[PDB]
Amino acid sequence: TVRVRLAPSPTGNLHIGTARTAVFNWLYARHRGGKFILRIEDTDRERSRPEYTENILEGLQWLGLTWDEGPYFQSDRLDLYRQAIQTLLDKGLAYYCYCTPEELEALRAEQKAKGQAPRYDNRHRHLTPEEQAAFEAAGRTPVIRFKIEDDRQIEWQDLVRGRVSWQGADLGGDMVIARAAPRGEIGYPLYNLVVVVDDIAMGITDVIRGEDHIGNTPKQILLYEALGATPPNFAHTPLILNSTGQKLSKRDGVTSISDFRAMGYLAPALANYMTLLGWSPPEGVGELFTLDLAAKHFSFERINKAGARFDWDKLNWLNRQYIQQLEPEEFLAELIPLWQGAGYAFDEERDRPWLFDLAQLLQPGLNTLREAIDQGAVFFIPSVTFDSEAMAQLGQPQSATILAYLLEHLPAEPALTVAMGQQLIQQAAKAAGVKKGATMRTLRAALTGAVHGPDLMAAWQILHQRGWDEPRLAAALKQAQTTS
Ligand SMILES: N[C@@H](CCC(=O)O)C(=O)O
Repeated sequence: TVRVRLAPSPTGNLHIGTARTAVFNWLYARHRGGKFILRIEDTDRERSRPEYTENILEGLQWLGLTWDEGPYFQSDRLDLYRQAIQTLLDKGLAYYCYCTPEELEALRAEQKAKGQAPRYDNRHRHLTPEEQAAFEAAGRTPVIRFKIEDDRQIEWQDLVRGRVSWQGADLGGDMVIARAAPRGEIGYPLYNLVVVVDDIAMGITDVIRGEDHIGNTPKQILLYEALGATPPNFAHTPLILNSTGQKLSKRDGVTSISDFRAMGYLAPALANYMTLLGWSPPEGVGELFTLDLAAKHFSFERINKAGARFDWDKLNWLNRQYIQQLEPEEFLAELIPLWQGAGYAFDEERDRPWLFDLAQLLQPGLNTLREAIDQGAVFFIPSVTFDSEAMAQLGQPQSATILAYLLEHLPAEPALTVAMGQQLIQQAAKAAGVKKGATMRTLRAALTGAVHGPDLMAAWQILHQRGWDEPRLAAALKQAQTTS
């Protein structure tokens, strides 16, 4: 049974990168009929707080990225890391390093000057009780380093990358596995230690990771061996790239799942999208798929082996498709607080029939749910200001005649049929001596303040239910007349 896991640190909100990894995990586990484990790497850090854990779970659930196990919290497991490290010290596979950061910096500078590989020189591997005690009496307290063999050939068959090969000397020397603490105490366990201890304990069969952390892989492989475990398979995916081709920056633009959600993007659209960022679907599947369908066909072979540029136009293309999948009643419900938030005056209960009609109208051409604000303005703001084209349209010689006909022949009854509407345009045109196009264009100007926009008959139907076509036609007629 395949076992995979998401291991986010709640140091910030759920970002697209992490969620993308979660998608690949959920997709791979589901494909292989395995388990998806969620592990929260909650650290003593200033950054780690319960509001980011909250945001992580919320976003995963919302994206439909259901875990089968957890969340298992790192902070409950502290002693397991302590045990693992103590086992390493006892075995002499780890040791106390008393080398200060100022000492490391001088080493590193002396390395650059000499054209030597940048690394810790393993200077404290074999310290004498006397040497340790000298450091301690000067008030030093040691970190704990895990021994890495310089000449060790580390290799793995990566599920995305292929054979990946590292020398032991390429890992930067004996790595710190625990932060400073006095001898007899063990400090805060570092990432590479924690992840192997937990991956071994959680029985993880396959680790899915961003390629930006590929260098931890040979380090972790050595920890598994030292702890007597066989490492799992690794799959290193390329990161999501910019709109142009550099790193997607957390400090530049929108990356968090909660922000995309806030913007009017739907969960299934986000899911479908993140998948498309790196995974190209097989012939016959297409670009519009659920997670359940993506699971039937998911494989690491088909992962685009370089960065997927993030494209707003494609996210929008998908979101439009999901918005259209929304039931008219659910869809309207999504819109109401949006319109409410804009300060638009209406009553959910009283104004329902045309509100619904407005939803029906606006649905087919929204890229985000937020687009219903500006696209609804003409139906919620009473007065219309005429644009440069509307003003020139009403300035046409027969505009007054058209409008006055329309105004005089509007039905009192609340529902305007498409039949009654076409009758009116046809008859207003006949009165003015003009073609239907110019008539509609004059009606458009009157009702919207523009010469182009949403389906006119439907816009008029909506505005008629409000009783708003009547004062608008009157305002346009008065406008036509001021030119005359
Ligand atoms: N947070 C990193 C490393 C955690 C891990 O999967 O071990 C990533 O997923 O790219």
